[PDB]
Amino acid sequence: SKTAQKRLLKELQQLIKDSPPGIVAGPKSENNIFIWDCLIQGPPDTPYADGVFNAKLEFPKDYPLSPPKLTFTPSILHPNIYPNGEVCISILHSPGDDPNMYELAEERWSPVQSVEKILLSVMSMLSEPNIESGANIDACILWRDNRPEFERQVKLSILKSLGF
Repeated sequence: SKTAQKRLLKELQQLIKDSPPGIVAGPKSENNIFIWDCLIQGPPDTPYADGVFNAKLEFPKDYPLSPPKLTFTPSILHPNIYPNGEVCISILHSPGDDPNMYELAEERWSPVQSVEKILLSVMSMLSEPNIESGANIDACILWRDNRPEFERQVKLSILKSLGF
């Protein structure tokens, strides 16, 4: 918990100076560093391009051993996002039982991963859904089968949210 704090401080300090394009994240209080707020803008050529989404990132006491919990406050339409708003991707997961297999490397969560690696994963996620870690059934069979409707659907909500 005190080790997790020394850790979160560097990543935070590092992010603020070399902040990834289209993303701003950080805590509200100088003391509660275990809860961050995010503002992720949809990447360029994705049906999200125009939208801007709010997300909450919650870190456990044993960070970086255990991953944080990313959750888009107002849940959006995506096969890798549960209806409650919780983001499900392999980077936010434990290696498993036999972490030595050639796969894991990049994909699973381990102390070699940064929060930036996560935000970066979230970005390509909005561009490239990973059906292996599908968290929303409908969003999955919609994106898979009738994609034009999916992109139509996702773009309607972005419009609506703009006070339209």
